[PDB]
Amino acid sequence: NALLRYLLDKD
Amino acid sequence: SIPHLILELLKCEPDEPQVQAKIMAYLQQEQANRSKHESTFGLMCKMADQTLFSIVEWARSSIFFRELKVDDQMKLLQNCWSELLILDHIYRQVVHGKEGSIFLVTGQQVDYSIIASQAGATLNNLMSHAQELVAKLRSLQFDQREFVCLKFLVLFSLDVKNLENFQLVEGVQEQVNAALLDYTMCNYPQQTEKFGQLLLRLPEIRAISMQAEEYLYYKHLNGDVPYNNLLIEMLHA
Ligand SMILES: C=C(c1ccccc1)[C@@]12CC[C@H](NS(N)(=O)=O)[C@@H]1CC(CCCCCC)=C2c1ccccc1
Repeated sequence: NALLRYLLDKD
Repeated sequence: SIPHLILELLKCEPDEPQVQAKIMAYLQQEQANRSKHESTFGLMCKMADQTLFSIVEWARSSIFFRELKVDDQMKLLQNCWSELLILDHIYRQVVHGKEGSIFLVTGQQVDYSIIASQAGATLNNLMSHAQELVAKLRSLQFDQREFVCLKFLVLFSLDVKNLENFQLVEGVQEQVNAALLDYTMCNYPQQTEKFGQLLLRLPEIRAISMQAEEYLYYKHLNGDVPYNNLLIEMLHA
């Protein structure tokens, strides 16, 4: 799940 | 009184008006940037999509959850995202719900007759079961403190396997449980059955959410979804 990991990592 | 733990949970709740207005602002630009040329079911997919974004941001900055590694955070959210959408929906009707209408995350009020004509047999059936939970939770005086507790009980689910730090999830599940048990005692001592009646809604919420997941995936396979958004991505995994 690329978008989920992004939402948890984005600054 | 209010257990300190429940106070810490409350301090992670976003300002509801801010997330509602933010989602409303988003959907207004979507249609505004559409032409006069070129559904309602689709308009809900995007509302539910943006609600997912806020749900992710809530958990991300929430106590305990923010101490999990990203791999663990994804496993928990992947398991419960639909439950939180339903629980969020249910609580909105308990608070703002009027008989015969649906309150959306943008604050809009929609009549049932309009929704029922378009949703279809399956979604209508799933929504009605949710309303039965609304009536029950309203008759129990479901309040905000109990709401955030259920949110964390759904989030820190013991059904999530292959966690690196399952002990944290287990502890949060237990301390939130004990705190809700103590909250309903002090603040609702006459309701000996309130605690139990709140926990019994979580499996019902789970069942509605899993069924909702399966149906929306069916509609995606069938080609009835705005594609590639976060909603679809959570259905994939
Ligand atoms: C899971 C949902 C969903 C996802 C994709 C498409 C449609 C709905 C929600 C979850 C809440 C969300 N609401 S909204 N529009 O404010 O984002 C959604 C709308 C709603 C009530 C009205 C639905 C009628 C559609 C024509 C849902 C729902 C579904 C089953 C049981 C209970 C509720």
